[PDB]
Amino acid sequence: TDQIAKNVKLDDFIPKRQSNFELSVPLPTKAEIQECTARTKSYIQRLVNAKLANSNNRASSRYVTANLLLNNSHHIEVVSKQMDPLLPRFVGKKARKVVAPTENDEVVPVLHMDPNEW
Amino acid sequence: LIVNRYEKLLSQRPEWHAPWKLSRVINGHLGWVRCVAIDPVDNEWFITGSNDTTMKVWDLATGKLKTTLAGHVMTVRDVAVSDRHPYLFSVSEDKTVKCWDLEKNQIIRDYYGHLSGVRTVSIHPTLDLIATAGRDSVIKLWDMRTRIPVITLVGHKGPINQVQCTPVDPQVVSSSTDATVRLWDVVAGKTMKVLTHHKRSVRATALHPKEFSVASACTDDIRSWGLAEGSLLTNFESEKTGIINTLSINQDDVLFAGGDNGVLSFYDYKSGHKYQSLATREMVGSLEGERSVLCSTFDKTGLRLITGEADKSIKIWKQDETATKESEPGLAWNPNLSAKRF
Amino acid sequence: QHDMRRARSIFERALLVDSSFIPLWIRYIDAELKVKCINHARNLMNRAISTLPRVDKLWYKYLIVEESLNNVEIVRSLYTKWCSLEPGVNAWNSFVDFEIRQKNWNGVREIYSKYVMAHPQMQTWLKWVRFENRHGNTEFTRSVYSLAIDTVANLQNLQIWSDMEVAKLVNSFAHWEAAYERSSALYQIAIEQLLKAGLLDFEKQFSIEETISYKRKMEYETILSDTWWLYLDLISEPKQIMQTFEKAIVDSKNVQWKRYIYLWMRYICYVELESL
Amino acid sequence: EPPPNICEQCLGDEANIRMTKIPQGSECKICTLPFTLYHFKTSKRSNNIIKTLICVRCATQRNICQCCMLDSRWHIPIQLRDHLISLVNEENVMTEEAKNDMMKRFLSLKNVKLGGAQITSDPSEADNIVDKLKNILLR
Amino acid sequence: ISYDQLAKLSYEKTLRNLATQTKVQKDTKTGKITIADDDKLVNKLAVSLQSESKKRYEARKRQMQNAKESFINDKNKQFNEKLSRESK
Amino acid sequence: PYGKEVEVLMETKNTQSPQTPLVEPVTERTKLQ
Amino acid sequence: TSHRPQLEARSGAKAAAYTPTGIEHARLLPGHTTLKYRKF
Ligand SMILES: [Zn+2]
Ligand SMILES: [Zn+2]
Repeated sequence: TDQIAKNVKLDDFIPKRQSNFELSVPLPTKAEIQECTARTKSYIQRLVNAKLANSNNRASSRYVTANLLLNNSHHIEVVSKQMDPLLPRFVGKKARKVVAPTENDEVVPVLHMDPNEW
Repeated sequence: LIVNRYEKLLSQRPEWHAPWKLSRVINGHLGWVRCVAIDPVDNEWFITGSNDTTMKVWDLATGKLKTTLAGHVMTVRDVAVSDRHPYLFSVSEDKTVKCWDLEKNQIIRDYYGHLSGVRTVSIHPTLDLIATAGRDSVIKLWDMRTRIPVITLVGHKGPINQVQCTPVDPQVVSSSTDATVRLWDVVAGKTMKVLTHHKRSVRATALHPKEFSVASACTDDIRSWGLAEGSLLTNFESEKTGIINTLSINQDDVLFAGGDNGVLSFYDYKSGHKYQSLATREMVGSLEGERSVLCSTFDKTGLRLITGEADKSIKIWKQDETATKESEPGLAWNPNLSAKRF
Repeated sequence: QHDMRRARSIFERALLVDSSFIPLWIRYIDAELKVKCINHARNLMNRAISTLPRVDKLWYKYLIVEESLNNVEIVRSLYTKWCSLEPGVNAWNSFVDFEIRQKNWNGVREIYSKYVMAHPQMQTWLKWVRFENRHGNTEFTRSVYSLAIDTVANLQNLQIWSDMEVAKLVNSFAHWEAAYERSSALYQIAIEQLLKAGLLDFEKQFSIEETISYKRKMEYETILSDTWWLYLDLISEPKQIMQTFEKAIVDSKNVQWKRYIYLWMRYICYVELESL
Repeated sequence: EPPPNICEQCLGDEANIRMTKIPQGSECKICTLPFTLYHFKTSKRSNNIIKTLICVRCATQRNICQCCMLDSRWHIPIQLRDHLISLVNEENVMTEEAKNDMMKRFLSLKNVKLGGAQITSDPSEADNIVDKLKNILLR
Repeated sequence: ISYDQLAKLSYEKTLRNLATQTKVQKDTKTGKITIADDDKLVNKLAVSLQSESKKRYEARKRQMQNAKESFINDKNKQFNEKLSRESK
Repeated sequence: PYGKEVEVLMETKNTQSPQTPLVEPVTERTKLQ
Repeated sequence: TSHRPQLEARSGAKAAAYTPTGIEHARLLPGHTTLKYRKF
């Protein structure tokens, strides 16, 4: 019958450096900084190249810096065509207002541990 | 078990720090200083953005003006000088994030895309992007080349007060008025760890410069967070201190905490001990409400401390190199049992 | 309009906007309880607990729903979770009242042991003393008193409670053992000033003149910190009394002068009572 | 950038099939959001061109493919597989299809598998409901 | 007083209301907890919450009924009652 | 006003011409062009 | 009462949910395309 309040513990309430003032929370290593910043630089480079190559500026093509297995059998070559240069390059793109759902995958604890003059 | 925790606190003792007293008052601005930034290499100067829209570049060793950077039209809220670039990113509430090329002292880049007023910058120190967030409850990351909002960061409810960036994930340690210190995944765009231990608006998060931790400050509770997992390290003492505007963390583990009540409170960052509580004197003609310490920073070395207050003044605080552990021991180490803050 | 998935969607979007607003929670819980749907309400209040643990009314309303559903083992689980989260004193008091109206006396000692371990003040110890005193097992009550005095004698260095609460505990122990030798003994050991005053009062409750006189003497010195007091001190004495009188005199512009004169006179009187 | 759901019947009885991706091709025929559209030909000399008509999130919300609009596991219509799940579990599992535009966009962006999509998603509960179908056709 | 104490006192009041009135299974795969809840207890809670809501409803209507300084419409006399309560 | 340990600095005038940079544009190759 | 103060801001979640239209603005034209670096 301990299935109630599965996400709340004292290990969130209790400060960890309380028992030990020496408790080392070390800086990340130089190798970890290099790995994480190379990964995020490649990701930001992906998003900059996507948000520049989807522009109508021809001069956005200069500051920018395919085989697909389906279910079991279909080894598929994916060939993006040459679009017509006069047509809308993204005819599916349209101005629209969208309400995105703010889903709750896991219930987040909100932990507040703790008259006449106002 | 609580009695064991209190006894293990009372077993340990805090570290002594040198007492801070004021050394220099700079009275230049025609408005309130809202954020102070200092160059992370040279220590030749520090720039204080103020409500009279004019950032002023003051001098550490002499206290002189050298230049005035007045490209905004609204109140300059945050100023963040780059570490590996000769830039100066100046969030105001013009809805504009302006880049100041410090080899030219000119505006070069204007980051448009914010939906309301902006409150804070956070230059990611080992990449070429800046983290700007404000009243519109969403952090926009900005590639500094293409001026594009690269990664929106969705999930804070109210206006976002102070954003800090780390070189390793959590690469955006942000905090808002919904009392949440969210740790962000810049790749996934999702909050890895939502820290909901504060009660009111967290106006202040400061990076520890020599360990991977962030101190965050609500009213009368300042809490230190280990960013490796998102764990509480120390709940500071901070009883009846007031509304904390800004924090700043020394290299030598001295934590400033400026209150709206004019009070200062220097904290031993390891132990959570409050040792010194100043009273910032107002100017000779101020109102009593203008004692508040709006913003602060340390020196790169940490031996200085700069505060911009709301009495149109800039005060510099330095340690007593003549006091010892037996001369001025600070306040007493006695954790309080009526509070659960210990 | 009796469509419940719509009203549930509306309350859930309202919780998505501001989840901290408690009347929204209480009305959505009572909404799913008016339609006699308690499994939905138990999912709901488990969400309301895991969201806001430090809010009392969500806990107490879930405890009400499990009271009138008469699922007692659930309420055991609910309070043993809620008391693990170092809650307020009202939470533990409600859990003690729960395991009183569930007449299960062997559990309440463990409940008060963990409530000692959560909130150490002597009023909590005297809640546990009052529980065991109303429910009649004198070996267990003096076990509780002895454990309380052992925790006081082990937490002297902690400054966890005042000496006033130490006086509360030891005076309760003494006035309980009058119902006698133990209490006097505790006070004696306790002496090891305010606590001492308690011993005097207690002896008074149950040789007596000297302690009463001595006890009476203590407030006097306090008060001063006047002539009457000095006189009393003198009476109590002798050299010490004289000294006190002198001090008083010293303590005592025209008004000041008068006071000084009075003090001098007092000193003279003392000397006489006792030339150089 | 998720790869599409196209089942074995739309692509056909070939091993090497060349499809054409257009990023942000058209609005999907469920939620009217744009998506990367994949059009191809079943043979090399097919006269019919076959294109994906729903986006990937609308495909995985119904556990259906993007071209023939039938189930990914079973290759049957959505309404009838929901009817079969209602025959099995004695619970009217229906696919709640939207009709307002904002409701279409809202109902596609959320992370859930609506309708009878969760049963046919993993093969374990798929074969569980399959031998329950065999138990029904024994009765 | 305060919201904590007021929640405590309302809990004590509802236990007094019960004093004037007066298993657990799980599946393997789904893991959802089926609790047997007696129908008399279910609709007794339902009738109790509806009775508390209607009791509060009628007492709030009783406070709505009372009208006895200077006002133009109904919201205005409420605001003037608020200012008269501020005047101590 | 604050003591006689503390510098009090009333300053309204810029003590450096605004055309000069703050961070120096460093160049190792001495261009004599 | 048709004019009102601000309760909360238009959140950037609502701007992150909208799909963009490509409107090449007069100021997002490429300019200052070199990031200057400091000494170390
Ligand atoms: Zn769709
Ligand atoms: Zn198909």
